[PDB]
Amino acid sequence: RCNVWILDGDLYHKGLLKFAVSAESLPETLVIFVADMSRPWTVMESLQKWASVLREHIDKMKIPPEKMRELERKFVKDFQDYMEIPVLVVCTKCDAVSVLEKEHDYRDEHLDFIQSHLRRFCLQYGAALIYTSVKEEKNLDLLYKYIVHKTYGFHFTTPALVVEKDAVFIPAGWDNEKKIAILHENFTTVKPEDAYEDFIVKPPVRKLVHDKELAAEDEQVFLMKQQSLLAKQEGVLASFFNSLLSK
Amino acid sequence: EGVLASFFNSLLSK
Amino acid sequence: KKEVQALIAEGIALVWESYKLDPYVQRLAETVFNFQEKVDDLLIIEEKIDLEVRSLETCMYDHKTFSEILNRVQKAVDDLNLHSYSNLPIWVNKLDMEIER
Amino acid sequence: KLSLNRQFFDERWSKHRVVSCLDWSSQYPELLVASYNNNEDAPHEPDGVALVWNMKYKKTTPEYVFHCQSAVMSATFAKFHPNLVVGGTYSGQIVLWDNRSNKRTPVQRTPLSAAAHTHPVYCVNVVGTQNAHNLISISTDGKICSWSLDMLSHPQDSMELVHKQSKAVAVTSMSFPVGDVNNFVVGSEEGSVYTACRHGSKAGISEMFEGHQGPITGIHCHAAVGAVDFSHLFVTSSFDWTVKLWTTKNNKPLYSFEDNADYVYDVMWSPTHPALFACVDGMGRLDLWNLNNDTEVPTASISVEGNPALNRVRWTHSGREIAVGDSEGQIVIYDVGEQIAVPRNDEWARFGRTLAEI
Amino acid sequence: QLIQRVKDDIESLHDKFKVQYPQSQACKMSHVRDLPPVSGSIIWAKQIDRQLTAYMKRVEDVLGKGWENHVEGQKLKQDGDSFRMKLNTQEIFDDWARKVQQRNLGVSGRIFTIKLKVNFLPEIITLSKEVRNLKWLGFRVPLAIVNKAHQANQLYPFAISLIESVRTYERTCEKVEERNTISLLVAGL
Amino acid sequence: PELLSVIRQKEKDLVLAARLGKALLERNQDMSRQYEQMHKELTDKL
Amino acid sequence: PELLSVIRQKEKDLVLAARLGKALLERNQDMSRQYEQMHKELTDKL
Repeated sequence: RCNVWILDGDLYHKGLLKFAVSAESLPETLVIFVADMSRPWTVMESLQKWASVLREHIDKMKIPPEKMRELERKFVKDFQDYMEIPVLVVCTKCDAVSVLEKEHDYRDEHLDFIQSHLRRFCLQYGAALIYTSVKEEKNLDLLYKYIVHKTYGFHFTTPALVVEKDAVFIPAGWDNEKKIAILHENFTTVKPEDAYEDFIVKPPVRKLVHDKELAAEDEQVFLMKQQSLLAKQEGVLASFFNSLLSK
Repeated sequence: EGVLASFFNSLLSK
Repeated sequence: KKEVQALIAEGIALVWESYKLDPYVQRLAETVFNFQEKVDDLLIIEEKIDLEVRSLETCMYDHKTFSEILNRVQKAVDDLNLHSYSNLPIWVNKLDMEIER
Repeated sequence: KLSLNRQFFDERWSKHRVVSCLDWSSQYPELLVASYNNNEDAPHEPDGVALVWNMKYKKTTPEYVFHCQSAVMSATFAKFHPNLVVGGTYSGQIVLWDNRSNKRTPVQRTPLSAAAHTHPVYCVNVVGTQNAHNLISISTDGKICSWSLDMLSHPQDSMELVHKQSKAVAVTSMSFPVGDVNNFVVGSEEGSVYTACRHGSKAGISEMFEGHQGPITGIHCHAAVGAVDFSHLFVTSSFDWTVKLWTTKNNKPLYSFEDNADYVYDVMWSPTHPALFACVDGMGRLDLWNLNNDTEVPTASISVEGNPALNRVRWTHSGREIAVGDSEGQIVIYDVGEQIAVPRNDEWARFGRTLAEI
Repeated sequence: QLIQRVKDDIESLHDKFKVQYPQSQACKMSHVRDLPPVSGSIIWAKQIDRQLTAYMKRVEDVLGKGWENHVEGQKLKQDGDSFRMKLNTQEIFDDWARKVQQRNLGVSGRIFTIKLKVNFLPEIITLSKEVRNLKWLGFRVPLAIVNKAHQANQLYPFAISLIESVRTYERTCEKVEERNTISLLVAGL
Repeated sequence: PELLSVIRQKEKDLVLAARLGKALLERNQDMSRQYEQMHKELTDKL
Repeated sequence: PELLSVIRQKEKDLVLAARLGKALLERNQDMSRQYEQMHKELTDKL
């Protein structure tokens, strides 16, 4: 049985992480990072937020530098040895892509943009990317198999799927900048180096802006003001009718 | 508005 | 208080001979009665909300008892909404933070 | 007294699905077809489902199960073809299910062309004699199409319903008088109730009845037949928190019954008792109004457990048992008490006298 | 006694209106009966308004003329007026009109698009329904909206026929492709 | 043919301008009616 | 020919409609100003 630890989204509870991972239990732990595809625009901001939180957590652990470099060597050896600590990025509510086509006029270029961003981030952290949909039950068994493989060392056989928009799967080591360059061919307006935020926009949700506080004047200032007061006492039609007048 | 109505009636007839 | 200051602002311009003094006296008399009645109700309505919010500190730690207190506080806010006392969203938010504390 | 008899509910099928319509078979009265809508949560399940339940056995599961590509909104046993079950769809397409055939998929299916229905079809009914009968269907766009049960590819007749020259009548419910195969009454989303003729020089809408200030949900003409001819009467139930009794003679409501506190979704005259009808509310209350006993309060009332919204009501052909369909999709049957259901022999003249009082 | 009973009734109405419309059972059951959502909200509020009018008329009958300034009719009238002030639905209609004009949907264009597609969406039908109910509700719908709804209603059956024909043709093509032997015979069709 | 085409265009402009003029005449009439009502009432009160 | 005569008659109708509509629009504006001004006179008188 594999221990499961779900941290609340607020940083106020991030200090609970010390009770989820310890020095003895760090190598046995597999890290899962969730990305919400119903809110794609915050995905990388959230990912650098939580990854940075994990880096800060590992900093407070005070692992010996030799042991830390040993862990890095083990992880990288697992990395380059791939043929056709661990970090796995899981995308949730990818079926909301169907919403993005109808509500925000997205297209294959935008989806290529976000997934190329996600694969470059996975390269940065050496992670495996996967797309899921609990609503549609997509890639759940593929997930479970990969999780068991990477934790218990079980076998794995599924290949990398990078053609379908909402079912992408990339095991660790598969991705590379040359392999990521295929999506940049589909780009016709944006570039790989363009900023996330300028192209993909965070919608300005029409929150109820509470009205200005209307305040009654104080009695003294009001009476002073009253004392001061008391003591001192069509075209388009014309265009058409000009058009039919010139001729 | 007699001439106005007369022209409008004549144009409606046409 | 804005309306009464507007009606009083209207009366400062009048003189005793004005024929408008007939409708004006009834208007000022009626509105100030409405101001007094609403303020008197508010002093009673907020006392009830104040007694309930202080009751949260010293009630049994059971969900139904907590829900019952907030249910009574919610009904008082709903009556304030009907009367149309202004700035109600700003005021309730202050009440929400003190309930949250 | 109303007494719980049988809850009907399937875990796989009826869950997360409101009952869009109920109907009891004529020759096998124990059967009860019930249509359902699309399940929101599970796209993989079929949108339209129709379960034929059986009261004779004690089996919880449906006797037959059918489904089709689009949410079923009307369902009816073919009144002179026992092996058939007709149903409408939100897509506006009659689907015919044969119980003898092993296909849960419809055996026949009407087009979606302009001549055939395209808007949702909330009213389907077989009308005529066994020697000759037609499937009349009315969509929410006012189109009413005659269909033969044998062949559904081509409409037998197609006509539109209109009033005040060009104004579409959005028919939400439809009923027929007992024994009449030309006149019918259709409630509209506009709140008006239209008496219309199927064939005639003035074929189409014949009369407008005003008084309902919300959309009409359920219309039903009088069913009980006895010494006195009460065929003209009919009861409507509408979103304006009212049931209203009308006669085809009078352009205004004969009476208004409003002891409710919500919408009223379906009303039906009892099929054996002349002055009894039953209306189902949104608060989960099934209310039997016997107008001879008392007129200002329901004669009987029973609430379903959990207070679900009660979309439909259908008496049994015997009139002793009444099935009501809720939002949960549970078909709860009630047994109507002896003192309410079976009429006194003088009930017909008694209801005539109460009508005279109005 | 009757005024106390009517106070209980309008209190029940207050309870019903406090429960917001999207959470109410009326919203779900109105969606069931093909009623669009905005029209559903407006209709719900209109019925609650009608019932408040009915109860105020009950009070007027009970206390006769001058019930506005009676000992128990004064509170009734004040609460009823303040409640009816918030049963107004003009804001909902205005917001719907503004949103739909912002969308600026349409139907003009080529009937087909390139797999084969029919240049037509189901959502365009809902607008027509949203117009129709509103026309009975007494709102003056904008003329552009009315023209758009009329065009949508006029072209909807033909659009459905095209969509169904395209779907059937595609599936027949797939069936023919899964059995290449019958491809030769069905070349003409 | 081209003469008939320009005839059609001038007829379209003509019917548009005629409808605009008729609408302006109707607005003129309405101005007269509200003038009548208000003048009658205020002067009758006087 | 006759079609040219129809062209000419359409031209006369067009220019007549132009002058008619322009005069009607200016008259409507003037009439509104007159109504407002005399209303201010009559309400002040009352």
